[PDB]
Amino acid sequence: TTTLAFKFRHGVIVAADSRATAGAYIASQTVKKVIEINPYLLGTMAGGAADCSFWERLLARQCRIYELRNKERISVAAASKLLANMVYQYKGMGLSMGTMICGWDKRGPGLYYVDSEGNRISGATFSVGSGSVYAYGVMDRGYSYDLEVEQAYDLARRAIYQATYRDAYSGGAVNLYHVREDGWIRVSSDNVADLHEKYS
Amino acid sequence: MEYLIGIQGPDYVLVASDRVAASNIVQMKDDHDKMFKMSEKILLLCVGEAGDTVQFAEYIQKNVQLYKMRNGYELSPTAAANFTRRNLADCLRSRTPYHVNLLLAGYDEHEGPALYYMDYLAALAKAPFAAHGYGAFLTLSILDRYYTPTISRERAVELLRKCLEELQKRFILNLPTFSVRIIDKNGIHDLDNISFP
Amino acid sequence: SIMSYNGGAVMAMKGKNCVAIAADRRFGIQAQLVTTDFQKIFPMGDRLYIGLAGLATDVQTVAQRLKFRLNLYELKEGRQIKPYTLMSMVANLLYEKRFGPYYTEPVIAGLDPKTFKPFICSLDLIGCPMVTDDFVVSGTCAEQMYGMCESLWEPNMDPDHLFETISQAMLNAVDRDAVSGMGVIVHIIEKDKITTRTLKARMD
Amino acid sequence: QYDNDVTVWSPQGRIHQIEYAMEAVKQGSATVGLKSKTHAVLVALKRAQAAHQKKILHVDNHIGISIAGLTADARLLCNFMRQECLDSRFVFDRPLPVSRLVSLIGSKTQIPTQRYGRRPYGVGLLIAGYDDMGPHIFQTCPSANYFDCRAMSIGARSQSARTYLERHMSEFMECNLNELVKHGLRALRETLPAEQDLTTKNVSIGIVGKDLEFTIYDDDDVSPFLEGLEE
Amino acid sequence: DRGVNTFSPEGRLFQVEYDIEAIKLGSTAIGIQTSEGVCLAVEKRITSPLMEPSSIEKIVEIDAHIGCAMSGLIADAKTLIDKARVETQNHWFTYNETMTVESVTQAVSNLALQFGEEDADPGAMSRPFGVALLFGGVDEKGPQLFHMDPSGTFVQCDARAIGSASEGAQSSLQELYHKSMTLKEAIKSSLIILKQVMEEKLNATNIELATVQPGQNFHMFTKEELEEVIKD
Amino acid sequence: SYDRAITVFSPDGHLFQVEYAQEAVKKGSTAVGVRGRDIVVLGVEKKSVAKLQDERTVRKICALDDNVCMAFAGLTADARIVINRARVECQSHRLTVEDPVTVEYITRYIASLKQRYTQSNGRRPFGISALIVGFDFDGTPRLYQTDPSGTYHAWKANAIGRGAKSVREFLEKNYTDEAIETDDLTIKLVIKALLEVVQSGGKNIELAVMRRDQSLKILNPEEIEKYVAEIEKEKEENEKKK
Amino acid sequence: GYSFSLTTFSPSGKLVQIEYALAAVAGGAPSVGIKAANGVVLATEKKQKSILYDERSVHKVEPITKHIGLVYSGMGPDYRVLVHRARKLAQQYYLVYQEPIPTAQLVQRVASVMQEYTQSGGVRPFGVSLLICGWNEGRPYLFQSDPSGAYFAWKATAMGKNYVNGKTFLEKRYNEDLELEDAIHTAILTLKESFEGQMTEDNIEVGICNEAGFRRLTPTEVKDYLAA
Amino acid sequence: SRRYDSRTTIFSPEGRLYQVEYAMEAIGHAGTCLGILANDGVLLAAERRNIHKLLDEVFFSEKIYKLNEDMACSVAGITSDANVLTNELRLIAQRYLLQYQEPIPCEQLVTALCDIKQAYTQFGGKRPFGVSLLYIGWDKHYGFQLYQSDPSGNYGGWKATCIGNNSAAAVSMLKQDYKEGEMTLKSALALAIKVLNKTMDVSKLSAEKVEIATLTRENGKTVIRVLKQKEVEQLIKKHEEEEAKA
Amino acid sequence: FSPYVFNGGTILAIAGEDFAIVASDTRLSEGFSIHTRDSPKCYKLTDKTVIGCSGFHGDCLTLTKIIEARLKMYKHSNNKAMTTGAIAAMLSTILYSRRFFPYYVYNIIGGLDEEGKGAVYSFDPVGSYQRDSFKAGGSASAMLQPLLDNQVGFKNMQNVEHVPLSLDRAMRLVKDVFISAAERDVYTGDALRICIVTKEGIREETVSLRKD
Repeated sequence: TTTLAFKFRHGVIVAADSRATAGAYIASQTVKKVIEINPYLLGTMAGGAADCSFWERLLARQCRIYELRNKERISVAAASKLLANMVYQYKGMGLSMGTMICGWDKRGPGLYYVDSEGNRISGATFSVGSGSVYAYGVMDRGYSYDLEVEQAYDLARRAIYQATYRDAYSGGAVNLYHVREDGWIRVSSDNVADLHEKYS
Repeated sequence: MEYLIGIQGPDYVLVASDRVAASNIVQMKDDHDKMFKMSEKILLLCVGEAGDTVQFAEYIQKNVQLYKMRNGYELSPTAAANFTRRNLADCLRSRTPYHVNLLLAGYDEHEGPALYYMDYLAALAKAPFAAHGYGAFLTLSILDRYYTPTISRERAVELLRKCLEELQKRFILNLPTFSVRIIDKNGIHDLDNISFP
Repeated sequence: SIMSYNGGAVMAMKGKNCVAIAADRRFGIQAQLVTTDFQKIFPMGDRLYIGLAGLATDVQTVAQRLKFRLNLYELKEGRQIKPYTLMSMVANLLYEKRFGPYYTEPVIAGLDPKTFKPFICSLDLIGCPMVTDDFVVSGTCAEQMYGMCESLWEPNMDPDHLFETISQAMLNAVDRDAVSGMGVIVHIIEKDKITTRTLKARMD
Repeated sequence: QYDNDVTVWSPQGRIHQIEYAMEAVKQGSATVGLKSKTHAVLVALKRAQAAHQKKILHVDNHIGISIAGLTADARLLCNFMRQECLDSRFVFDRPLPVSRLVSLIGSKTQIPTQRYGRRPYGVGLLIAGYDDMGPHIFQTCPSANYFDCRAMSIGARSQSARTYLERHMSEFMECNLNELVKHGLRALRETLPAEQDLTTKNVSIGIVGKDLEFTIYDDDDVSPFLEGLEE
Repeated sequence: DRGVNTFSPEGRLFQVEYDIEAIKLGSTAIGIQTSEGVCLAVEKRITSPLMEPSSIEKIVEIDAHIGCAMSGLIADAKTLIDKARVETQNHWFTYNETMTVESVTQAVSNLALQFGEEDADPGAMSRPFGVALLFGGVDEKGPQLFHMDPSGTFVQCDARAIGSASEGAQSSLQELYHKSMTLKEAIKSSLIILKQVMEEKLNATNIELATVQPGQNFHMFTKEELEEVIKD
Repeated sequence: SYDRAITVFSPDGHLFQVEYAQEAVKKGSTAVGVRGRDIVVLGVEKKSVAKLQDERTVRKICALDDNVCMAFAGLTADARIVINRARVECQSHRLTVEDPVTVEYITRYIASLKQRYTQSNGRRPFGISALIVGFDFDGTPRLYQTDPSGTYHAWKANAIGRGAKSVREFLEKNYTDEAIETDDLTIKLVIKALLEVVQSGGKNIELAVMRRDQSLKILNPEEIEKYVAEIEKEKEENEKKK
Repeated sequence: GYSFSLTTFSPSGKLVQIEYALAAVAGGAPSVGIKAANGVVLATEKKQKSILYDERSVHKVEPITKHIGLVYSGMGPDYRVLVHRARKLAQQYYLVYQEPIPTAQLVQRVASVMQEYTQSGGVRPFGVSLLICGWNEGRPYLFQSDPSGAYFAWKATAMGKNYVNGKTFLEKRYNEDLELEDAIHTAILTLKESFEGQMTEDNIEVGICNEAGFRRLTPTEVKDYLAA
Repeated sequence: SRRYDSRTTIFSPEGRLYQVEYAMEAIGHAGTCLGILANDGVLLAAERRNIHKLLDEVFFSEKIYKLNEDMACSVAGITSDANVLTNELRLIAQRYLLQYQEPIPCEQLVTALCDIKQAYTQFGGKRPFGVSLLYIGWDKHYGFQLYQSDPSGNYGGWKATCIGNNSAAAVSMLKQDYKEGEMTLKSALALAIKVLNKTMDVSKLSAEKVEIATLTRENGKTVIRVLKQKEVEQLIKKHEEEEAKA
Repeated sequence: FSPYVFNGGTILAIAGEDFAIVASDTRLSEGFSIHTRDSPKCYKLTDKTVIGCSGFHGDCLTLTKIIEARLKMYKHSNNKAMTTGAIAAMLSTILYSRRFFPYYVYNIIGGLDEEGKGAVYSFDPVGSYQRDSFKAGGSASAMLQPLLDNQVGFKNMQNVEHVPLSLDRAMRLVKDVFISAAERDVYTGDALRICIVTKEGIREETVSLRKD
């Protein structure tokens, strides 16, 4: 798995791969790793899929309950706080989870990283999975805050491609999302074999 | 990794820590903050495991702020420290034990400044200076060599810079920038972070 | 082990009409100093002292709970407590946790406020009291003080000889241990006064 | 006063609360059910007052019910029955019979008649089912007493239907399905104030047999059974 | 004295027959359905010219496709509404689809006659809720409206009024209904009914109005989206 | 345990315990609140001063948090309990969510607490009617109210306790935009209002004022007497006008 | 079980069930307790209403430990309860402190129980007021508890049927410097005024608290003393 | 199980509870108690009722108690119910010490009790406690402190108070003869001996139908001392002489 | 002791424009022996949805009973049959319920879409599902999955037409694939059962394989 996310002037961008393995046998190659929690939030899958789906569904339900009760969209900080305080009651059982919560609240964009151990932290560039190490190198050398939209897309795509080239437990297709002040949008879903020729 | 240090003067207190987070090969962050403000003139520096630090610190913070908004005055540091120690030793012998170390630098109007120490087993010593983490090995001696009870302010800052240079010279982990704060009769003050290019 | 995680040593002797108690004042974690002013001797009433050694957190916890119960006892009916009663109370307090216990080894020393008859006692990890007229020892340097107090002690001892006796033994017994030392504190009790002293020790 | 509680026998051995509950069944819309040699039928009235509530339910492929009391407490017994049948199918792999089910339902209802602060269920029930021994019609009252009858009806002014059935008793066991339907519908027709005739927006009918699993008919499928009336 | 689960010599519980008389003191509400959505209108019953009228919430949202109007005791209702919401979400959690209005009303009614002293009463429920609700929403089979009493006997309807003066107004609402009636005529009829039945006046502040027409979600009328129709 | 029905309906709905709890408020101590343009005022009064009492101890204006205040007009033992519960919840909310509370949140919390005790077994309803005030984010001063039944409405100038009827009748005819223009003006209104229920002048007043980021204030009798004399002079001038 | 109090405040502010219980000890087989320097004395009275009854089977003076005594005035059946409770609390105190329990603490705890049976769920107050003697650190102790939970440290008091006429008789005879030989005479003679018919030993029971342990006197001793 | 209950917690038709305002009617027939605070100490006086051939002076005292190193109480109601509130207060103070390792302020200790008897007016079904009290203590924040309490969880601080039989006449005669910040521990005892014989129904005091306690701070430590018969004899004699001066 | 077993029993599924297919072997084994040769692993829930399971047998049986008990509950409480997406969303939760003592079954569901199309859902023993077009879970997954992706997805084939699938072609493909995957795997053989879902209803077939 390789999932990355970063924020800049015109909001946040998320990217992920589409492979799943069971040992050394490729089960499927068309997985959805960018979860659509709500029309204003987004998630991410890494580790166990059942967990990273169940708990995020519960989170979405709680967000909707809050919106109904208080008549105001919830914030990213409180959402990540909820998600962290939910799985902390299952410390030392076998749960594996690594997640990114992204959004835009009254004080601007927001990106938080969460995991099953308990460390919840903000930031501006994040990447997790078995191929995060290869993607950090490409994301750093190329990152900038005063960037355009037509370029961050290519940046994330190239990072994911170069991560799949070396890592064996990651490959398949590349999914990319972009969040804005209004809501998020699905911009593209490419294939690695169709990108290899685009480059050399 | 981790590093906390505290120094006590005649009419002030000086605390410092590192600001870094990592997952076994890579540092995710470089602007962390290991400090917590329990009140206007009390500071808790916690460190240790992953998800226990924030839980414990926020529990303590809530209870102290509640005491304040309930009674009408604040809580003395010599009391907050024993409260922390009691709660931690109690939760040590249950299904959810916490694995953390902490300092509780503070200041008071009657007894003056204070500096304490804990070791995740609920000991609660007290000293005119103290430190945590592996780095403590390469910077405690220095204190014992150059420290005096009537140490002024800038001289304490210089001693701190000395210890940090020693760390960056003999220690393997990077730890390039630190957060430092001071406590005085008027309150808390934040100083320019000690950074090395 | 876990008992020696920090280190400690305490001793107590008996004389003619005055008793004594002594202890070391180091605090550290298994190889390292932190501070040299740690308190191990607590006053449980007047003419009655208690010293604990072992795990520091349990040291403090026991001290606090004992003060709780002792204050409630004193307030219920007004009488300064007797030493044997304190021995039994600590026994109960340590045996209530036979499973999941503490790790302290107490030592009690005091008089009787009706005849000023001296009394000293040593308990164990679970409350096995052992009253001795000679002396009592508790800590990690126990076999270095048994053989030291069995070679100097005598039946009747004046206060000054009692102070000169317990001090040499304690010092020359901790000078052969590495997880105990860095100061010595002595308390001598009398019929109408108490004298507290600190000695000159090596800081190596 | 021996009337305010359910744990106080009267000087003549009468628990007034159970009678006061029974008096709640003689106010609801009437319902009827009779037995044949092969099938079982149930009908109702659905007194609209301009919409009203339904009056028939489904328990399982071979058992159905008709209620004439408090609609809130009836759903409770319905759930009880559904769960009992699900359990019997999960464990033994066999459709639970009718006799044991009615016995269970009777025991479930006796407890609150014997302690403090409770009240008896104020609903009567008509049960229709089919098993190896043929069809079965059962009746249930607030008191934990269940009968086994060839024909019965409950509700207000249900005496006329009872008399009409006692007069037509020796005619079943050979009539066909539609003949049974006509007999039942013309028996129910007497529980009206001689000022209204049965229509499609009032009647609801359920039917069970050895070849069909308790089918219900709504207002739009009852018309086929209305032809053949008189004054 | 007497208990709470005690019957009368008529087959009628006592607390319920007594509570139903409470709704005869509350304000009035009207709910209507048609072939292309429903309509809910309610009254506020102001008392003083110093209360902020924007604080009176009598028409709430259960979900994007369900609504609710309430009369009687506005307090006892706050315990049921939440429940409904919860139920709905749990449905979407396990089945990834929307709950029916019949199901929602049934789940709410199941919580009406849960009260008595025998049980340990962890829920502490000691008496019935004095409220009368009026739901409404789109579903898999067209739009639906329902009515609920404090006894748990929900029944579907086509146009219903509840409240103090919901005795003669129901007649007028019984005359002015045809299956092919549209939404606008229904709204105007409900408004004129409330005018004739209300005492003080008919302003765009003393009313709340809502619709659940298909295609769209629950909607509340603004202060400006109202007066444009009162000019009759 | 105790599982018995304390509050129950009646032949007219008419929950009796609440109708009775509402009578204590009719004899407690008057209180007044006002929501000005950039200030909020609380003028609790009806104090029975004995000259041998520490004014600190019995106050009746309390802070639940730096944003919110409160006043009450009934039994004190229960008010203390309510205020403690509310402080607890304010802190828990500031914990889970990383931002302070809003007036409506804590008001709804208190209302749910009040209503739970009109339905639970073995519990007796509260006997207080509070008067909350606060400063939400982006300013927006807010004044609310509550009853022992569980209701709550947002008011502009409401009064509780004994004599609140006359206070409301006097206030509904004096609160105007042209009358509320400055901080010094909002307060005079409260003093003029309390002068009616007042018994022997300005000897029983515990005025306060909440402004943007002061977090509280209480006035000393000096300015109270100054304002009283100013009101007397204004009354003399108006009488000369008539 | 019922959960609500049956003892409640009256309009005048007084608990009435306590008074109604205090009216029971009025008929309670008069008892007597006297204090001296070398010990304390307790003496009851028996009302065997037949020769068919037995004598060496029923005992009113029951010990608590080796140094504390007991006697009552009122309902017998409600006295063994307190006896058992006290014998339990004494052993608890011993097991904890490894030392016999003093007297005052025992009276405190017993009264705490007698009061806890005053506003609990579905019970009534007891119908007895105890009298308990003891010896501690070289000094006697006499105490008297009530059904309300209040205990006083009395000195030659009396209670029962003719106490108003037994305490005035006991006031004009207490010299305060007596030995443990004539205090017994005084005890006997006091209740001798409240006795109908011929007196004997089988109609009397006695116990003493000297510096050797609480003891009960056999019929031989009572007979020897009954001889003036 | 419903025709034997009084429900014990019910709002009367006028908004008032009955059991509480009844217990307050018996409180007014108990041992007169009085409390004064002076710039250099705090004094607490009380009146006794038992005069017989009793074993007096067996304990520290009959009406005064202790709660910690720096507090005391003077309960003036039913004794049986009061013997448990002292235990509760001691438990509270010891728990506070165990947790914060510092002496407990007095206001906290008063509130934690006024909350224990509030539940007895709302939940349960039990009759409430029927005792009013008078706490004296010293803390480092406000110094000397005297506080009051009432059967329904209601408390308030004062400068000088009296409760029990004839407390109103005392409170009246006391609000005139009390100078603000112009008082000491030498004249406070005099005013106490004055009001006590101006209020008590006996012709005069014999120093045996009275009791007094003083709390002061002497060389850091805090002293709570009761006066011997000789001291009170000298005090009453000096009062007699002062009155003779008129 | 060990509370699990291995029985084998590969499963296969396919979806089409207006039809769905579910195929299974017919045999039960334990170690190196054979218990029986008539034990199908395909079951019918409603008139437009079938399901197959493989792995530990007791868990399979009890899970089928559970599903059948809950469909009736839904029908009773909502007065309507349950769709395919709903059954999948319910199965995810039923599985995750036992996250710390899991089942050991690899489920597959086939049926008709809401309107008229064909739908397939592949699951895991923990409850992670996703909609797919063709899946061959079971023991012989590695033997069939690499084949169905060439003749049905046309991977690694250039200048090839799409020529959408049909009914008889898919049936014959399934037959040939299972006839070939029996000479290499030892847990599979002795018969083959096919269940087909179409606009009309549910039809069944039967074929014979070699007996080892």
